[PDB]
Amino acid sequence: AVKKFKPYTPSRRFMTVADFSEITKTEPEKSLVKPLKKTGGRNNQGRITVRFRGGGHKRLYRIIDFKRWDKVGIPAKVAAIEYDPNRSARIALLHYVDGEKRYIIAPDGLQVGQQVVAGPDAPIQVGNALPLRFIPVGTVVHAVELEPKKGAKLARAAGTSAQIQGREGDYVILRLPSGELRKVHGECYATVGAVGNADHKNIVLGKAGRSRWLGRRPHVRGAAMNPVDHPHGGGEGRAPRGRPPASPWGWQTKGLKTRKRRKPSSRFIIARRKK
Amino acid sequence: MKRTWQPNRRKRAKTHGFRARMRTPGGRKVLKRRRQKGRWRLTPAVRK
RNA sequence: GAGCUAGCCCUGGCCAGGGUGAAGCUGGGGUGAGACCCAGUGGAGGCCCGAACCGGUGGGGGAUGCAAACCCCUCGGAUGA
RNA sequence: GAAUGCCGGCAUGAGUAACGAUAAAGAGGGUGAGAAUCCCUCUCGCCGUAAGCCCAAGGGUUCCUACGCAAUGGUCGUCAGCGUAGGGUUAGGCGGGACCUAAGGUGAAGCCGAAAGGCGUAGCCGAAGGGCAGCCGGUUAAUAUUCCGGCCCUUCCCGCAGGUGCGAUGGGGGGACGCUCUAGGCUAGGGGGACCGGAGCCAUGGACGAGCCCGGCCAGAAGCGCAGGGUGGGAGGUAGGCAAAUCCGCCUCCCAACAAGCUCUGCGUGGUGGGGAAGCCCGGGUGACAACCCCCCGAAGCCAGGGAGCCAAGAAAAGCCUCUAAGCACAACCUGCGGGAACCCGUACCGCAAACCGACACAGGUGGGCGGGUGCAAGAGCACUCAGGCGCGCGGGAGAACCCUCGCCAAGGAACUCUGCAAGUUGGCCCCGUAACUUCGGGAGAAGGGGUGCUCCCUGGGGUGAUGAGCCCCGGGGAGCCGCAGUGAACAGGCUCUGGCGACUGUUUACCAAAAACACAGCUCUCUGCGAACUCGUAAGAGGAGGUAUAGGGAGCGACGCUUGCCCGGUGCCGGAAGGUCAAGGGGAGGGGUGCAAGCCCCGAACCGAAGCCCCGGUGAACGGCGGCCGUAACUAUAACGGUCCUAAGGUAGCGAAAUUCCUUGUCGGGUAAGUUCCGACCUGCACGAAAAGCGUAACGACCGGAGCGCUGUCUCGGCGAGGGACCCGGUGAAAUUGAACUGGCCGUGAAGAUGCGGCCUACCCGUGGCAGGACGAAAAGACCCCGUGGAGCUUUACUGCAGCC
RNA sequence: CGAUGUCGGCUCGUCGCAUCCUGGGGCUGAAGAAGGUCCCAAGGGUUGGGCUGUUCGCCCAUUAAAGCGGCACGCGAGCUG
RNA sequence: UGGGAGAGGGUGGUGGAAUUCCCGGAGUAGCGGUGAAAUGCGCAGAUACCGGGAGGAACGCCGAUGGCGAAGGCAGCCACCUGGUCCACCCGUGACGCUGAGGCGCGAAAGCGUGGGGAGCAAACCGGAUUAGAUACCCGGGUAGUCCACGCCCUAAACG
RNA sequence: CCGAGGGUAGGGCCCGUGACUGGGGCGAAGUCGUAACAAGGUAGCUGUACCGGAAGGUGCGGCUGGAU
Ligand SMILES: CC[C@H]1OC(=O)[C@H](C)[C@@H](O[C@H]2C[C@@](C)(OC)[C@@H](O)[C@H](C)O2)[C@H](C)[C@@H](O[C@@H]2O[C@H](C)C[C@H](N(C)C)[C@H]2O)[C@](C)(O)C[C@@H](C)[C@@H]2N[C@@H](COCCOC)O[C@H]([C@H]2C)[C@]1(C)O
Ligand SMILES: [K+]
Ligand SMILES: [Mg+2]
Ligand SMILES: [Mg+2]
Ligand SMILES: [Mg+2]
Ligand SMILES: [Mg+2]
Ligand SMILES: [Mg+2]
Ligand SMILES: [Mg+2]
Ligand SMILES: [Mg+2]
Ligand SMILES: [Mg+2]
Ligand SMILES: [Mg+2]
Ligand SMILES: [Mg+2]
Ligand SMILES: [Mg+2]
Ligand SMILES: [Mg+2]
Ligand SMILES: [Mg+2]
Ligand SMILES: [Mg+2]
Ligand SMILES: [Mg+2]
Ligand SMILES: [Mg+2]
Ligand SMILES: [Mg+2]
Ligand SMILES: [Mg+2]
Ligand SMILES: [Mg+2]
Ligand SMILES: [Mg+2]
Ligand SMILES: [Mg+2]
Ligand SMILES: [Mg+2]
Ligand SMILES: [Mg+2]
Ligand SMILES: [Mg+2]
Ligand SMILES: [Mg+2]
Ligand SMILES: [Mg+2]
Ligand SMILES: [Mg+2]
Ligand SMILES: [Mg+2]
Ligand SMILES: [Mg+2]
Ligand SMILES: [Mg+2]
Ligand SMILES: [Mg+2]
Ligand SMILES: [Mg+2]
Ligand SMILES: [Mg+2]
Ligand SMILES: [Mg+2]
Ligand SMILES: [Mg+2]
Ligand SMILES: [Mg+2]
Ligand SMILES: [Mg+2]
Ligand SMILES: [Mg+2]
Ligand SMILES: [Mg+2]
Ligand SMILES: [Mg+2]
Ligand SMILES: [Mg+2]
Ligand SMILES: [Mg+2]
Ligand SMILES: [Mg+2]
Ligand SMILES: [Mg+2]
Ligand SMILES: [Mg+2]
Ligand SMILES: [Mg+2]
Ligand SMILES: [Mg+2]
Ligand SMILES: [Mg+2]
Ligand SMILES: [Mg+2]
Ligand SMILES: [Mg+2]
Ligand SMILES: [Mg+2]
Ligand SMILES: [Mg+2]
Ligand SMILES: [Mg+2]
Ligand SMILES: [Mg+2]
Ligand SMILES: [Mg+2]
Ligand SMILES: [Mg+2]
Ligand SMILES: [Mg+2]
Ligand SMILES: [Mg+2]
Ligand SMILES: [Mg+2]
Ligand SMILES: [Mg+2]
Ligand SMILES: [Mg+2]
Ligand SMILES: [Mg+2]
Ligand SMILES: [Mg+2]
Ligand SMILES: [Mg+2]
Ligand SMILES: [Mg+2]
Ligand SMILES: [Mg+2]
Ligand SMILES: [Mg+2]
Ligand SMILES: [Mg+2]
Ligand SMILES: [Mg+2]
Ligand SMILES: [Mg+2]
Ligand SMILES: [Mg+2]
Ligand SMILES: [Mg+2]
Ligand SMILES: [Mg+2]
Ligand SMILES: [Mg+2]
Ligand SMILES: [Mg+2]
Ligand SMILES: [Mg+2]
Ligand SMILES: [Mg+2]
Ligand SMILES: [Mg+2]
Ligand SMILES: [Mg+2]
Ligand SMILES: [Mg+2]
Ligand SMILES: [Mg+2]
Ligand SMILES: [Mg+2]
Ligand SMILES: [Mg+2]
Ligand SMILES: [Mg+2]
Ligand SMILES: [Mg+2]
Ligand SMILES: [Mg+2]
Ligand SMILES: [Mg+2]
Ligand SMILES: [Mg+2]
Ligand SMILES: [Mg+2]
Ligand SMILES: [Mg+2]
Ligand SMILES: [Mg+2]
Ligand SMILES: [Mg+2]
Ligand SMILES: [Mg+2]
Ligand SMILES: [Mg+2]
Ligand SMILES: [Mg+2]
Ligand SMILES: [Mg+2]
Ligand SMILES: [Mg+2]
Ligand SMILES: [Mg+2]
Ligand SMILES: [Mg+2]
Ligand SMILES: [Mg+2]
Ligand SMILES: [Mg+2]
Ligand SMILES: [Mg+2]
Ligand SMILES: [Mg+2]
Ligand SMILES: [Mg+2]
Ligand SMILES: [Mg+2]
Ligand SMILES: [Mg+2]
Ligand SMILES: [Mg+2]
Ligand SMILES: [Mg+2]
Ligand SMILES: [Mg+2]
Ligand SMILES: [Mg+2]
Ligand SMILES: [Mg+2]
Ligand SMILES: [Mg+2]
Ligand SMILES: [Mg+2]
Ligand SMILES: [Mg+2]
Ligand SMILES: [Mg+2]
Ligand SMILES: [Mg+2]
Ligand SMILES: [Mg+2]
Ligand SMILES: [Mg+2]
Ligand SMILES: [Mg+2]
Ligand SMILES: [Mg+2]
Ligand SMILES: [Mg+2]
Ligand SMILES: [Mg+2]
Ligand SMILES: [Mg+2]
Ligand SMILES: [Mg+2]
Ligand SMILES: [Mg+2]
Ligand SMILES: [Mg+2]
Ligand SMILES: [Mg+2]
Ligand SMILES: [Mg+2]
Ligand SMILES: [Mg+2]
Ligand SMILES: [Mg+2]
Ligand SMILES: [Mg+2]
Ligand SMILES: [Mg+2]
Ligand SMILES: [Mg+2]
Ligand SMILES: [Mg+2]
Ligand SMILES: [Mg+2]
Ligand SMILES: [Mg+2]
Ligand SMILES: [Mg+2]
Ligand SMILES: [Mg+2]
Ligand SMILES: [Mg+2]
Ligand SMILES: [Mg+2]
Ligand SMILES: [Mg+2]
Ligand SMILES: [Mg+2]
Ligand SMILES: [Mg+2]
Ligand SMILES: [Mg+2]
Ligand SMILES: [Mg+2]
Ligand SMILES: [Mg+2]
Ligand SMILES: [Mg+2]
Ligand SMILES: [Mg+2]
Ligand SMILES: [Mg+2]
Ligand SMILES: [Mg+2]
Ligand SMILES: [Mg+2]
Ligand SMILES: [Mg+2]
Ligand SMILES: [Mg+2]
Ligand SMILES: [Mg+2]
Ligand SMILES: [Mg+2]
Ligand SMILES: [Mg+2]
Ligand SMILES: [Mg+2]
Ligand SMILES: [Mg+2]
Ligand SMILES: [Mg+2]
Ligand SMILES: [Mg+2]
Ligand SMILES: [Mg+2]
Ligand SMILES: [Mg+2]
Ligand SMILES: [Mg+2]
Ligand SMILES: [Mg+2]
Ligand SMILES: [Mg+2]
Ligand SMILES: [Mg+2]
Ligand SMILES: [Mg+2]
Ligand SMILES: [Mg+2]
Ligand SMILES: [Mg+2]
Ligand SMILES: [Mg+2]
Ligand SMILES: [Mg+2]
Ligand SMILES: [Mg+2]
Ligand SMILES: [Mg+2]
Ligand SMILES: [Mg+2]
Ligand SMILES: [Mg+2]
Ligand SMILES: [Mg+2]
Ligand SMILES: [Mg+2]
Ligand SMILES: [Mg+2]
Ligand SMILES: [Mg+2]
Ligand SMILES: [Mg+2]
Ligand SMILES: [Mg+2]
Ligand SMILES: [Mg+2]
Ligand SMILES: [Mg+2]
Ligand SMILES: [Mg+2]
Ligand SMILES: [Mg+2]
Ligand SMILES: [Mg+2]
Ligand SMILES: [Mg+2]
Ligand SMILES: [Mg+2]
Ligand SMILES: [Mg+2]
Ligand SMILES: [Mg+2]
Ligand SMILES: [Mg+2]
Ligand SMILES: [Mg+2]
Ligand SMILES: [Mg+2]
Ligand SMILES: [Mg+2]
Ligand SMILES: [Mg+2]
Ligand SMILES: [Mg+2]
Ligand SMILES: [Mg+2]
Ligand SMILES: [Mg+2]
Ligand SMILES: [Mg+2]
Ligand SMILES: [Mg+2]
Ligand SMILES: [Mg+2]
Ligand SMILES: [Mg+2]
Ligand SMILES: [Mg+2]
Ligand SMILES: [Mg+2]
Ligand SMILES: [Mg+2]
Ligand SMILES: [Mg+2]
Ligand SMILES: [Mg+2]
Ligand SMILES: [Mg+2]
Ligand SMILES: [Mg+2]
Ligand SMILES: [Mg+2]
Ligand SMILES: [Mg+2]
Ligand SMILES: [Mg+2]
Ligand SMILES: [Mg+2]
Ligand SMILES: [Mg+2]
Ligand SMILES: [Mg+2]
Ligand SMILES: [Mg+2]
Ligand SMILES: [Mg+2]
Ligand SMILES: [Mg+2]
Ligand SMILES: [Mg+2]
Ligand SMILES: [Mg+2]
Ligand SMILES: [Mg+2]
Ligand SMILES: [Mg+2]
Ligand SMILES: [Mg+2]
Ligand SMILES: [Mg+2]
Ligand SMILES: [Mg+2]
Ligand SMILES: [Mg+2]
Ligand SMILES: [Mg+2]
Ligand SMILES: [Mg+2]
Ligand SMILES: [Mg+2]
Ligand SMILES: [Mg+2]
Ligand SMILES: [Mg+2]
Ligand SMILES: [Mg+2]
Ligand SMILES: [Mg+2]
Ligand SMILES: [Mg+2]
Ligand SMILES: [Mg+2]
Ligand SMILES: [Mg+2]
Ligand SMILES: [Mg+2]
Ligand SMILES: [Mg+2]
Ligand SMILES: [Mg+2]
Ligand SMILES: [Mg+2]
Ligand SMILES: [Mg+2]
Ligand SMILES: [Mg+2]
Ligand SMILES: [Mg+2]
Ligand SMILES: [Mg+2]
Ligand SMILES: [Mg+2]
Ligand SMILES: [Mg+2]
């Protein structure tokens, strides 16, 4: 997991890459890919609305099945485990005995050639999807819907996972990857297991070009700009912030909470995130 | 060195052309003015 | 007004030749098994030398110019952000 | 009569600078009123990964011919991209359209917006991407994959034969894909041949030769051959592919498998049709019944959708094949053959440039393809040269200063100077050899060396082929030869030690700064639970992201190593259901105006009453800050120690005269003959110090210091030489500037620096080449400075307001 | 202030004399030699380096001596930067 | 061959007590702390008490002068994997033995790297007190660390 | 041809010396505290870590060479 390189260039000395061990098929399912429109950080007005985006590798989007509750009871076999450039996790190829093929994000431990299935009667086994109501308390879980039938929303990043802390009426108490304690409706589906590729965060990009390959253009510090451009702009020689550190748009960027006060979902967050 | 006028017939027609002018309210007032002035051509010539 | 310029998007194209010789793999040695070491194979890299191409470091010339930024000598990159 | 006035005319500078790359010219013969300049011939030179050829943009008749020379042409002109006229561009197959989709654009549905308009699913448009049928030669003054010839092919319509469950905008397959590296076999292209064809040639000492010189092919249907690509066959089940499905997907079984078969391309052959040199004679004719063969080299191109490896994980849609649906199965489709039909637009010419973009016939800029030969290790590098194209649209002289570009130089060798700036030196390949340090890769081409040609002899291995010859490719040893010199020309690093800064490759002020600045992997803080935060938008809607805390925003810092101390009083931010204040609103004690009154109307106390602020806490990789005086040791000096004042706390590790040190060239040491710089130390740090990070750090650097070796015209100190100018003659002929001028020196004077006033002195009239002291020389209504209740960018705890948020 | 280009260097000089040297001289606490001090004198001369942008200055090695100053802190339509 | 004892080792699972936090209730004027105090927490409702939840670390009694291991060391319970060892029978091989420079491996705690984890504890640090001072002992806080995985470090009054 | 050696260049070992700097030893009657020896007035020693004018202190683990 995570391969190193000998320092035969300045950049190889620190660069690391994934081991790609679990990957078993190296070209995507043609029936399940569609062209991804690279945005460059621009919106329909043509304006950069997220800065420092663009110019990365061409990618094809793999259609992922974030519902799984639309094929209740229909088992499937894990046919392959593949690279997906649109997310940190790996994806798994399912051959349903329907003959339908679908993609899911690969949980940790899921072995090619096993069966998976979804529904209240499903075995509490890695890769199976159940309504949260029916998963035993204490089970680690991933790809969790937030509202029933609206699609897997929580814990789909490499290595992430929620845990079931308890049950309260129609709502189960989840410990999200943030550390937040949230109530999620019991009818919401979730896949037992943690997301695989947990070594994803131990990758060292190694050089600037690697960031360029990911579609990540250079980020320029406020301090390096002029007052026209940024609160931190200007000054003769270097300058400290000289004011509470701020974004380009003037709002404070150290500590200033920004979650909407009167949001209706506050009724469902028990404890804000940890650390 | 590379100067500013790099002619391109498609670009010229799709930027200043008659149909480009008629799409937008500012563009139709250009044509309106240029008639009132009596311009011999309301629009740049481009040989297509 | 983005036919200059700046960024992004889509679709194409281009980068002589030469050098260095990563992982891996194979054989051998090593060991309880290993780690590992040796050779061969291999052909990695914002790797090296250098045209095209992209630049514009230093100096000279030019200065009612060949030119409203050019010329010469020199110099940077040249599979990559 | 003045406005650096406006328009126009004409002067001055002036027969002055210049006439646009220093690739280069000379003569002869034509033409003509006229010729350095046009035509022809011979000689000479220049480009040859181009300065040749073919496309695409753009340009728009510039193309071809005839007749012209006023202007355009930097001179000339008989010439021309100029003037006049006439002529010239031919396609089912090439390009685009009648096909497809990409970003994007537009947009029935729908959404949004005072209006204008903004969004937006399907659909539509949209190309240098996908798809699709023409190759070779000939012909014109000028077009040709277009005309003609030969041999091929496509689609549509109709018909005929055979065949089949036919039928689609619906389902499915396919199309359909990256980067690097790369196999086999071909082809393009090329080298050689003592073989084949050819008009000739024998010079000037030799050669009648296995001599020299020239050429030795191109296209081609079926078929066949070689080399590749693609592709399992069958059955049963079936709940998925939004109807259906015999297809596709999934499961099971049998058979075949690294083949074969089928199929598709490439190449070869191929009926046939073309081409065909030097030389000689006048673009042509002959050469010629031209010959058309053998060997070698050989792609980056072809087979191709080949193979392998890698991570950053690599369009779509149609054509095409398959499946069925309505409907139809006298139809329809498939296959073959036949006849018919096959439209629109482009087509001249320039196209790295005199026709494009630069006001110019402008040393600049402009995408793709071809780009031969020899040698130099390779190559598109370098020199020469083929095909082909040019000598750059002023010339002739002269042989001054001076300037440019260039060559050489005695002795010295950085003494030059801010600085080795500049220019030397070094320079390719092979081999020997190569240090500190290090992150073990590097440093490294370290440093420093030796070799390098030609001849003869012996010999090892590979490719091709046959295992052989021949050809070609890597080598090994031995003996010699010549010169000053053998990468004999051309292209091709000077090196070392030591500091600062930045880790690094990158990036930047287009047009004075490339850097130590920006970025950068990496570290930390912070926000964000998803209709996320954040951004753009009045909105709808977008981006974020078809992502989901290993994610996304923001901020600092900036590989890595070792680290990052104390202060939460103030500001910020976070937490705090109490308290205090607090607006609209609730409340209505108590008043007031008015009316005959019922009433109508106005004011209004306590009290209830949000955020915000106050208040209580937390918080530094949040904004930030991190003391003073006095005393004290058994020589002196210094002060571990003490006293006291203040603070929120009094700067810790490390570093230090520093990119920071004022005094300052601090002091001491090193280097030098001498060192305001440099390096190493000391520490009374004017005024380092820990993520505006502190201290280090291998490697990297067109960064900035210091030193040394090498070598030099940088210098002592200059000399000579070359070419392009300057100069003279012929042709063409600007410019800024200019109150007018008959425009001297000194000493004075003058608004305080006088050609112009005074006094003296000096001086015949006018030029030409030169030099720059003056004309407070030119240029630009001073950028500095001030003024203006002139302007703009920027900031904030200035004022006031607005967005946004609460 | 409708512009008088601003340090220093280089180059090129020229002038003043309050003279650094060389020439002439008086006084000396001048034995000689070598000095001191003042007077006359501007004809000529007045070095090469290290350091720093430097002028200046310090230093090395010499010298007869290593003078001071003016010329828009002489001299950028002469160069440097 | 048959047996036996054991905190010997490794992997995973899991059980209760306790501490801390958080929610709910009930309740009031103090709590805590010491030599005595102060700091601290507490009318914004603490302490004490009940129920609910979260999380981490350590395993009470058994337990001993005990057991195991070569040493360092090892203690809830369970399963798997695995080492040493003792005894009985006198069955097998027939000196196959002892030691052991180098080598290799293991090696408490602290410490280091990369992730996690973080209740209690607690270097550093802050505050209270003491004191001449108090960079200490004592008290209120408190960060690394203590815990897990992987990799290092290789020390010891590593002692009988 | 070899060849003393001379020259150019780069390495290794040793010695002497160096502004300044690090601790060490020693030195009749210096300054600061009082860490250790008694339970030395906090049992001591310890490996390590961090801190502190200084002895030392504190954490974690160990030892008794610990008083009762
Ligand atoms: C190459 C030719 C251009 O001249 C120059 O560049 C000169 C070197 C330029 O000087 C440079 C170089 C300089 C170092 O001084 C020598 C610097 O001081 C001035 C500022 O700028 C002239 C002297 C320079 O003039 C000097 O300017 C400074 C400010 C004041 C001087 N004055 C003191 C004499 C004057 O001589 C100017 C300003 O450059 C000349 C000015 C006439 C034109 N300036 C530029 C355009 O700017 C105009 C003003 O707006 C910026 O172009 C000029 C003039 C047209 C020229 C003549 O074309
Ligand atoms: K100023
Ligand atoms: Mg690595
Ligand atoms: Mg390594
Ligand atoms: Mg993987
Ligand atoms: Mg598709
Ligand atoms: Mg998008
Ligand atoms: Mg759009
Ligand atoms: Mg728009
Ligand atoms: Mg933005
Ligand atoms: Mg962007
Ligand atoms: Mg993801
Ligand atoms: Mg993945
Ligand atoms: Mg819900
Ligand atoms: Mg990382
Ligand atoms: Mg990417
Ligand atoms: Mg980034
Ligand atoms: Mg980035
Ligand atoms: Mg940045
Ligand atoms: Mg800035
Ligand atoms: Mg800036
Ligand atoms: Mg702006
Ligand atoms: Mg602003
Ligand atoms: Mg601002
Ligand atoms: Mg600022
Ligand atoms: Mg700044
Ligand atoms: Mg500053
Ligand atoms: Mg700045
Ligand atoms: Mg500030
Ligand atoms: Mg701010
Ligand atoms: Mg949260
Ligand atoms: Mg440009
Ligand atoms: Mg123009
Ligand atoms: Mg253009
Ligand atoms: Mg066009
Ligand atoms: Mg076009
Ligand atoms: Mg265009
Ligand atoms: Mg238009
Ligand atoms: Mg438009
Ligand atoms: Mg008209
Ligand atoms: Mg118009
Ligand atoms: Mg364009
Ligand atoms: Mg290249
Ligand atoms: Mg290259
Ligand atoms: Mg080489
Ligand atoms: Mg090799
Ligand atoms: Mg391999
Ligand atoms: Mg290299
Ligand atoms: Mg090299
Ligand atoms: Mg240049
Ligand atoms: Mg130079
Ligand atoms: Mg210029
Ligand atoms: Mg040039
Ligand atoms: Mg290079
Ligand atoms: Mg008047
Ligand atoms: Mg005028
Ligand atoms: Mg005027
Ligand atoms: Mg005028
Ligand atoms: Mg006028
Ligand atoms: Mg007129
Ligand atoms: Mg006029
Ligand atoms: Mg005139
Ligand atoms: Mg004249
Ligand atoms: Mg003149
Ligand atoms: Mg001129
Ligand atoms: Mg010229
Ligand atoms: Mg030239
Ligand atoms: Mg001649
Ligand atoms: Mg002639
Ligand atoms: Mg005539
Ligand atoms: Mg003529
Ligand atoms: Mg004539
Ligand atoms: Mg001619
Ligand atoms: Mg034109
Ligand atoms: Mg004419
Ligand atoms: Mg004429
Ligand atoms: Mg004429
Ligand atoms: Mg005429
Ligand atoms: Mg003319
Ligand atoms: Mg001209
Ligand atoms: Mg024509
Ligand atoms: Mg045709
Ligand atoms: Mg039609
Ligand atoms: Mg309108
Ligand atoms: Mg509209
Ligand atoms: Mg369109
Ligand atoms: Mg289209
Ligand atoms: Mg097309
Ligand atoms: Mg076609
Ligand atoms: Mg053909
Ligand atoms: Mg059929
Ligand atoms: Mg059918
Ligand atoms: Mg179909
Ligand atoms: Mg695809
Ligand atoms: Mg494509
Ligand atoms: Mg790649
Ligand atoms: Mg061929
Ligand atoms: Mg050849
Ligand atoms: Mg079915
Ligand atoms: Mg004939
Ligand atoms: Mg190519
Ligand atoms: Mg291909
Ligand atoms: Mg599409
Ligand atoms: Mg019928
Ligand atoms: Mg039509
Ligand atoms: Mg044509
Ligand atoms: Mg060119
Ligand atoms: Mg070209
Ligand atoms: Mg031309
Ligand atoms: Mg121009
Ligand atoms: Mg010309
Ligand atoms: Mg040839
Ligand atoms: Mg070569
Ligand atoms: Mg010429
Ligand atoms: Mg030329
Ligand atoms: Mg003459
Ligand atoms: Mg002359
Ligand atoms: Mg030249
Ligand atoms: Mg010579
Ligand atoms: Mg010389
Ligand atoms: Mg020298
Ligand atoms: Mg020398
Ligand atoms: Mg020097
Ligand atoms: Mg000089
Ligand atoms: Mg300089
Ligand atoms: Mg060379
Ligand atoms: Mg070495
Ligand atoms: Mg060394
Ligand atoms: Mg070194
Ligand atoms: Mg070093
Ligand atoms: Mg090394
Ligand atoms: Mg060398
Ligand atoms: Mg030799
Ligand atoms: Mg020879
Ligand atoms: Mg080189
Ligand atoms: Mg930098
Ligand atoms: Mg750098
Ligand atoms: Mg660094
Ligand atoms: Mg960095
Ligand atoms: Mg590069
Ligand atoms: Mg610039
Ligand atoms: Mg600028
Ligand atoms: Mg500019
Ligand atoms: Mg500009
Ligand atoms: Mg420049
Ligand atoms: Mg700069
Ligand atoms: Mg640079
Ligand atoms: Mg920058
Ligand atoms: Mg930066
Ligand atoms: Mg960096
Ligand atoms: Mg870092
Ligand atoms: Mg972090
Ligand atoms: Mg906005
Ligand atoms: Mg999206
Ligand atoms: Mg280090
Ligand atoms: Mg504070
Ligand atoms: Mg506070
Ligand atoms: Mg505060
Ligand atoms: Mg502040
Ligand atoms: Mg403060
Ligand atoms: Mg510290
Ligand atoms: Mg200093
Ligand atoms: Mg100092
Ligand atoms: Mg100093
Ligand atoms: Mg420093
Ligand atoms: Mg500085
Ligand atoms: Mg300072
Ligand atoms: Mg100073
Ligand atoms: Mg000094
Ligand atoms: Mg010295
Ligand atoms: Mg001092
Ligand atoms: Mg800061
Ligand atoms: Mg700072
Ligand atoms: Mg800071
Ligand atoms: Mg370094
Ligand atoms: Mg280094
Ligand atoms: Mg650099
Ligand atoms: Mg640089
Ligand atoms: Mg010279
Ligand atoms: Mg000459
Ligand atoms: Mg004459
Ligand atoms: Mg004339
Ligand atoms: Mg003329
Ligand atoms: Mg007058
Ligand atoms: Mg007059
Ligand atoms: Mg006169
Ligand atoms: Mg006066
Ligand atoms: Mg006067
Ligand atoms: Mg006069
Ligand atoms: Mg007068
Ligand atoms: Mg008069
Ligand atoms: Mg008078
Ligand atoms: Mg007078
Ligand atoms: Mg007079
Ligand atoms: Mg006179
Ligand atoms: Mg003259
Ligand atoms: Mg003058
Ligand atoms: Mg003057
Ligand atoms: Mg004047
Ligand atoms: Mg003047
Ligand atoms: Mg003047
Ligand atoms: Mg004005
Ligand atoms: Mg003014
Ligand atoms: Mg001005
Ligand atoms: Mg200014
Ligand atoms: Mg002023
Ligand atoms: Mg005022
Ligand atoms: Mg006023
Ligand atoms: Mg004002
Ligand atoms: Mg402004
Ligand atoms: Mg303003
Ligand atoms: Mg407003
Ligand atoms: Mg906000
Ligand atoms: Mg002035
Ligand atoms: Mg004027
Ligand atoms: Mg002026
Ligand atoms: Mg004398
Ligand atoms: Mg005398
Ligand atoms: Mg004199
Ligand atoms: Mg001065
Ligand atoms: Mg000085
Ligand atoms: Mg003077
Ligand atoms: Mg004066
Ligand atoms: Mg002046
Ligand atoms: Mg003065
Ligand atoms: Mg002065
Ligand atoms: Mg001056
Ligand atoms: Mg100047
Ligand atoms: Mg000057
Ligand atoms: Mg002058
Ligand atoms: Mg209270
Ligand atoms: Mg109360
Ligand atoms: Mg917890
Ligand atoms: Mg016990
Ligand atoms: Mg025991
Ligand atoms: Mg027996
Ligand atoms: Mg250990
Ligand atoms: Mg013991
Ligand atoms: Mg001798
Ligand atoms: Mg004593
Ligand atoms: Mg003690
Ligand atoms: Mg004691
Ligand atoms: Mg005590
Ligand atoms: Mg003690
Ligand atoms: Mg004690
Ligand atoms: Mg102290
Ligand atoms: Mg302590
Ligand atoms: Mg022990």
